[PDB]
Amino acid sequence: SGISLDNSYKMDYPEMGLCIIINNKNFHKSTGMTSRSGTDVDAANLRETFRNLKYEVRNKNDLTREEIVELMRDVSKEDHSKRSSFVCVLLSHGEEGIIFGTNGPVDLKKITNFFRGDRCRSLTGKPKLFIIQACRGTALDCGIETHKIPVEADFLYAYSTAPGYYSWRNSKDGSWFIQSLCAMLKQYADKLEFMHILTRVNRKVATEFESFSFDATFHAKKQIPCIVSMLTKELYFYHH
Amino acid sequence: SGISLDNSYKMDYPEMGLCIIINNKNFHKSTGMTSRSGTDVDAANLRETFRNLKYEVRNKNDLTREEIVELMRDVSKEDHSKRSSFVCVLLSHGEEGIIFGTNGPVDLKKITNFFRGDRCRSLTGKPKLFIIQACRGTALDCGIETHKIPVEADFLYAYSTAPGYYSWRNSKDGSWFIQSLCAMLKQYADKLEFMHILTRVNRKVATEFESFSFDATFHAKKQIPCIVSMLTKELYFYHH
Amino acid sequence: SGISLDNSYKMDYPEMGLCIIINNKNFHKSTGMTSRSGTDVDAANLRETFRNLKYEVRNKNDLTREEIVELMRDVSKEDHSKRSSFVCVLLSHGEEGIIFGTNGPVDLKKITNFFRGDRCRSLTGKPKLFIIQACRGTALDCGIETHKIPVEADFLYAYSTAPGYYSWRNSKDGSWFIQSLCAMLKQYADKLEFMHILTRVNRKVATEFESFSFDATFHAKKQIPCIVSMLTKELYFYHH
Amino acid sequence: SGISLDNSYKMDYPEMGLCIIINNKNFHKSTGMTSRSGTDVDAANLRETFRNLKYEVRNKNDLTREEIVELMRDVSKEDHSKRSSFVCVLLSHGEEGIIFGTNGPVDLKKITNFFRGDRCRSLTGKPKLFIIQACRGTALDCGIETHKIPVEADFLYAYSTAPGYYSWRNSKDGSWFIQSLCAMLKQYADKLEFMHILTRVNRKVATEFESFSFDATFHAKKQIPCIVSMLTKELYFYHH
Amino acid sequence: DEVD
Amino acid sequence: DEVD
Amino acid sequence: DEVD
Amino acid sequence: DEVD
Repeated sequence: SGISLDNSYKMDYPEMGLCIIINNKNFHKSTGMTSRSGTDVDAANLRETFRNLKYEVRNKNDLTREEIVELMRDVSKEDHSKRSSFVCVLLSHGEEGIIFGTNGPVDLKKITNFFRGDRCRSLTGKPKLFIIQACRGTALDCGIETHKIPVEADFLYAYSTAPGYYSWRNSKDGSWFIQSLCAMLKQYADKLEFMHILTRVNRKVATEFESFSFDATFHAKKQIPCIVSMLTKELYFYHH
Repeated sequence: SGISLDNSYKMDYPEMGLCIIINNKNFHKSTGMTSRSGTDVDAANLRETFRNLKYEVRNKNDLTREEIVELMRDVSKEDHSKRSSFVCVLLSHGEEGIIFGTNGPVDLKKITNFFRGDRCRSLTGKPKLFIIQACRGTALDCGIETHKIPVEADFLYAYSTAPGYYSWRNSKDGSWFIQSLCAMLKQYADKLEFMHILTRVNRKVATEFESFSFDATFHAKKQIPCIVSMLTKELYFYHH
Repeated sequence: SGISLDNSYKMDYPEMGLCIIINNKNFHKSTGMTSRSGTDVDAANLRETFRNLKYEVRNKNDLTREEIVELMRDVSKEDHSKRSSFVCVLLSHGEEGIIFGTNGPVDLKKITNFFRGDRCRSLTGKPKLFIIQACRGTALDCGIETHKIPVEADFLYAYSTAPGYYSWRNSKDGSWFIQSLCAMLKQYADKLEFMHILTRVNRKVATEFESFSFDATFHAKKQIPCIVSMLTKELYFYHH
Repeated sequence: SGISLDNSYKMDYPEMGLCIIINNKNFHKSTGMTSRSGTDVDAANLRETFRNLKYEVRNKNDLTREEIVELMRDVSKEDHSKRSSFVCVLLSHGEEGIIFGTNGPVDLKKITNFFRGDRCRSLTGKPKLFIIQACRGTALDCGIETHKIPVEADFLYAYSTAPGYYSWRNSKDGSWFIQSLCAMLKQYADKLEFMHILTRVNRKVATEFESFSFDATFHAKKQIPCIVSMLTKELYFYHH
Repeated sequence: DEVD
Repeated sequence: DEVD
Repeated sequence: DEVD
Repeated sequence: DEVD
């Protein structure tokens, strides 16, 4: 046969893969965490978006920290041999390196570790995408006028906000990040490589959104998503 | 005129911009830090690479923590109006969020803050690239067989290793990351968008390198670089 | 400045250029040529398509052979210094190398010669596109189941059919070729290079159309457009 | 599986296909045709170029008109089921629509007809490329300062010169067109789509060559190749 | 359908 | 608008 | 340079 | 090979 290039992930397996969406809206009173109004819009937007990308979507709502860990562990034990990739979307409260279950914290590292190259062999060499809509701290952006492979390889963490910053969510339209991500995937998934789609998501969030709050401290704030890529190849959702 | 798109950074300003390379090889005895053999090869490789990209390269060697801060502050005060971008390469010892001066630590956040959208106005809306070759922790990767814009926007942090992990450097050939970055820029800077070049850098480091050490603890280890993008547009080093 | 490439035509001049559409539907009785029903749909489709591409469209209807020559000569005498390109669409009856005025033949070579690199200096080095919807002979395609530059350079002849073949036109929807060309330009002008758009036009005409005629001789026939390129650079209708 | 696109020819068949090179240098005295010095350089350049593209190259030298027809007929009768495409390169004297055998003319249409969609079924839907280095007339370019598919579909005729014009050949370096074609395929076959490679070939021939002759009539002349595409998909020589 |  |  |  |  002719010259062959290995610069893009093989996305023509019988199945695209699983898309696990963990949607935490209601938290136990004991935690003191507020309800995340608008997150259901995000969950629905994501379900439709990934359905059109041919992913086997599994929506999970209001999971405890124990349920999140159990779910991810079970999913990592499945046979992903016929799947091209794996996607996990986390919608909840959070801190740097932490995502909140309805009853408490879950170390993000604990979740992702289940899918490490040496722990989930059927996903070795395949893109493992983690889309995270959650705060990464308490800072506000005021803006400005106008042989072997690493076990950590092939992971992509699409964070909604910069490290150490709050992440914004509109109670009616959903989070700024998820709204933008779904819109860009809808328009460009059959045309652009994933990093280029995420770059347009960064531009959309950075330019089209600004907070409105009755509290001056939280008013007129901005947000820039953070793409963290350990991917080793170009990722196109389409093939042929 | 015809239809115009604003999906890529304007890289056709009179000057490409500055490329500051801070090369710390020798550390004060009082710090107890070892010399970074091979880093001069990296510094030279980078100088040649960015020279071919038409950047105004400024190589700095063995700077104290005070000198690093003073340098970055002075650079951020320059008039970058006629420059398309800004590049800063840091080669030194480090910890998560820290780069070491010859006499002590320097908060990475302190350095990058000088170039924030609201602090360095002549760089607002322009790509600010920070290439960091330094450890981000002490973990080892064992591998596996086969109106306004956010002040944090338009930054790209090209880390040599994953969060919490050591970063590898060969005493003769230089760091795995810088060797790979320069090689990919040399081959693809006039063809591919930056994120795609960095993805090939990830693949090169992840597949072509494995540590060899007399200490079993540090032997046969792997590394995956970490691309952290807050960029809002595609970045091509060429134009027209 | 950074590295510059000269692989694409500069399409960012103050004006995109003129788009002359010669629409001949009604012919003098003395010629014995039938009326070209459906050509007005083509003319309108083209006007809208090129308007969206920011071309200065000039629609001309039922021109004699003398008027065609006079028009093209006058147009070639205009100052095209501030224009990026030139487009001429010919819709009429024809033979190989001939386009028909309402009262007789016009040598295609005579028309195109007015725009030669040495005759229309303000268009030298700029793309000169000639879109021709006309027969090039009387053959039917039965199909099958499942310093200096050349004066002839920078011309692109987008023919509706293969050399020596008839060209098909639907009395209600317009010509197969123009229908397809406009549809592809509408969908891809802001994304793909011109030759790639024309290739999709070839596919659309070749696969989506088949003649229906009460005369067995003209029934179930196919058509493949013919792209004739003397262009020296990639042509994108968008810039920046 | 995920979304699939059918915009490019499948070039991943077990074999790339045949590349037939007909090299006519010496003609029978009775024809009065001069020897084509430099054509052996072209034949060798093409053999190496297509070998690197993984084509099964078959070089044929000094064939009579009967041998050319017999060869093409035999080749069209082969089973091309496991081949991705077909390439035929003709190097000889010629006129518009004619290629010369060593003892006389051969209608180009006769040769290409053997490979029509309805006559060579194992090549139906596959790209059939005809590269022709021969004159198409006697004009000189003076230049200027600074269900079913059509049986004619899926053919690409890469002519060395514009219709009605002579084609230039250097007795030492070979033809301007073949020299340029091989150079561009060598540099871009693993990167660009075929039409884009041919466009660069047009630019190279148009800008880098100018004739030098002791006869003023043939001195300081230019040439522009002519790409004639009836292809229905993008053609990349590489896959995956 | 008609021819041109 | 609310924070997460 | 020669013509074909 | 050494670590940084």
